[PDB]
Amino acid sequence: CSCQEKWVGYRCNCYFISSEQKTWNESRHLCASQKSSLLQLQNTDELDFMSSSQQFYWIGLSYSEEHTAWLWENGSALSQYLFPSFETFNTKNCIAYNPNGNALDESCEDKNRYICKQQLI
Amino acid sequence: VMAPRTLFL
Amino acid sequence: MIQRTPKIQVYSRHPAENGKSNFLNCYVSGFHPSDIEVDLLKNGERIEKVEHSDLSFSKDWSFYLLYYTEFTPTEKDEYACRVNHVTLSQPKIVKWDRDM
Amino acid sequence: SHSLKYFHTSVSRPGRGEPRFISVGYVDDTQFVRFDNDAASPRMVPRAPWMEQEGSEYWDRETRSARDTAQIFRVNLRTLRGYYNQSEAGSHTLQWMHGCELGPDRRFLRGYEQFAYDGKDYLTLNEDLRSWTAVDTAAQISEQKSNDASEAEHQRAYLEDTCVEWLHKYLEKGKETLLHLEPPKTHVTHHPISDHEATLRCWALGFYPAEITLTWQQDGEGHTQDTELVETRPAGDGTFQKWAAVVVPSGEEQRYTCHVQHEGLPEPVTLRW
Amino acid sequence: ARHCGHCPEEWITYSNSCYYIGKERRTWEESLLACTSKNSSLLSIDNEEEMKFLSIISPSSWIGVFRNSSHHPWVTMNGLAFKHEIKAELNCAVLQVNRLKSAQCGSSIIYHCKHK
Repeated sequence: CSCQEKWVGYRCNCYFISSEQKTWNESRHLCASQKSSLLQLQNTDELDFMSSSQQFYWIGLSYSEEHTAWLWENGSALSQYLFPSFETFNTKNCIAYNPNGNALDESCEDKNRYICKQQLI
Repeated sequence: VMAPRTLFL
Repeated sequence: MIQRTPKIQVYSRHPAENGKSNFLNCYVSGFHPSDIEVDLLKNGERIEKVEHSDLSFSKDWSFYLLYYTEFTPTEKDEYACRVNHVTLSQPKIVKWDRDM
Repeated sequence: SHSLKYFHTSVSRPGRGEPRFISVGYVDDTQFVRFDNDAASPRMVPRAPWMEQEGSEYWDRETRSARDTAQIFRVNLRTLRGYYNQSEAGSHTLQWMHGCELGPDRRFLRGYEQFAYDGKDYLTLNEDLRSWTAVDTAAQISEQKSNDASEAEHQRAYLEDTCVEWLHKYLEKGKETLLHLEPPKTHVTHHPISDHEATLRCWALGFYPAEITLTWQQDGEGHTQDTELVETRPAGDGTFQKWAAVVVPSGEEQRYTCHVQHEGLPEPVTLRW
Repeated sequence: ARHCGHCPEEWITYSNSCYYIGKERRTWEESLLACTSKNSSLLSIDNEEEMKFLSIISPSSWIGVFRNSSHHPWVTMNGLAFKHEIKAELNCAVLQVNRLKSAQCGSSIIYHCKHK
């Protein structure tokens, strides 16, 4: 297991925490061009080292109208006890995580800090 | 400048 | 849940001289629920271009706003401010006496 | 004395999404910068003409905080509503206020910081700026959430260092107006009530340090019976007004004399009418 | 449940060097001890670009930079003259939001450990 230079490495994952403020749309592509996905969460401990952090980060999660529900990048289920207000998020708007557990449903055309994610071989 | 950091209550 | 009651002061920015340019002020103070409304009235008619100060709170969390406009005082013209808020069971219209 | 007081207000709107978040920074008694997510500019803007020549570097870095502060406060306005087991369709207010003060020596004199949930003080940074104190008997959680994760240290930093430094950086930029002591234009106005009673009102006009103290005193020692006083009010251009009144026996008004205690004046002026 | 083989389990890898993230309130002395009880050193700052990173990870930390008395030059562990700007009875430095500050060595702060 090893990572890229400006990248941080936890449990054989390469994480890219953002310097800049960008669109939800834009950030996805920007992860893609650096061969990673927009942060899909496992659980609370998958960003433990970043506990303190006070910034808010874009995550790879949208609401499409196949399932009338929140699905990830891959299209997997949202753990209905990861985000407590999962039945509150405005569908028009996008989610934004913070390693204190909290989420913010927010205007997708808005500009936030963001995380990319890599993994195994 | 304002405080660079707040509290999570 | 505190509900503080707004203290209204209505005044002229400079000594009330007739004919010459002046500013009319309404300064509400010491109230806490933020959703307050203010209007300045020429002969009972609300003036449209009223400008307000950016919301700020004092030492005790009570709020204060300032409301001004260009005008011209006269002998036969009487100006007044009117504040509608969450504590007042009905709006409170306080008149501008040139000596206050 | 000089201060760099900031004022943050967040109001939760169930029918909208984002809560209304407003910021205002104060050098002594001038609001110079503000922030509002409701305007057609969700960035930090200048009010006082002496910030106009400040570049991007600064504004981006302050908007960075404002915006972020709103998001962190959004979450508290939800976290707090949990603690209080409050109805989700209620309007609520969370206010944050912090300030650093200089003194005679011109370096750090004292600091402070506190939070408040709907008009009731919620949290307060101690005089020693090292540990948070729970105000309301339901704040203990937010206390121990912050005491444990060393946040005081970061405020001890801003207050004793960052705030301090920028006060001095701002005062050098507004030197010619912020440090320009303005004396109050003082006169007495006569007003009758009946034949046996009348009101003498002592006027103060246009003074820039806001703190003032008007007094009514009779031919010497000076009583304060049937006196009246008002809230020091702002001009509208960045000065201050205040008047002091008293009920006086019609005919012999000279018996009562007025005194003005102000910082800008050399002499506490006497007024006669 | 596999982690990197060049560092311990709950550790993070940035630039050829592992880190330990604190979450514990301890004193400079102890902070140096605890790190050395883990085969590594106390957090040293290399570049003014590691520094931006290190604040987005965890914002307060003791750094391997101290004075002896109030008036001596600031020194690393190596005993080398420290080459970064660092701001009465305070003698150990801390990292706080992308600047280095002087702190009371008895203050109970968070420590991060660093490798090679």
